[PDB]
Order: sequence, then C-alpha cells, then structure tokens
Amino acid sequence: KKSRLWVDRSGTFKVDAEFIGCAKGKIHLHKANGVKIAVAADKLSNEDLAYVEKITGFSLEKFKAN
Repeated sequence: KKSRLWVDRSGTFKVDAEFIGCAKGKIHLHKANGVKIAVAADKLSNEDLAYVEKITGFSLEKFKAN
C-alpha cells in the first residue's frame, strides 16, 4: 500500500491517494499531493477496491459494479 492512482467506476476522476480508513461505505484517502479526501467505495473501480480489500482484509466485491 502506497499513494497511488485511484480511478472511479466511470473513469471520471483519477486521484493520487493512500488508503487511511474506510467507513460507512466510503474510503478516507490521503493524496500524495498532501490532501485528504473522501471517495465512496461503491462508485469506484474494481481494482482500487481489490487493493483496499488487501489493505483492510474485507471484501469490496459488493462494491464492484462489474
């Protein structure tokens, strides 16, 4: 795990970020730019979820749209 390029489901936004904590279905992210953001884990890309799954130990399969 390290500050990397995250992408949402639709590919509308891509962000450099590291995973800090996921809560209430959202992901708290700390960008490598030094900014802290909140990205919903359910409108995100499967790869990004698979990664945060590995950080957490949970499964975001349910959050993957396809």
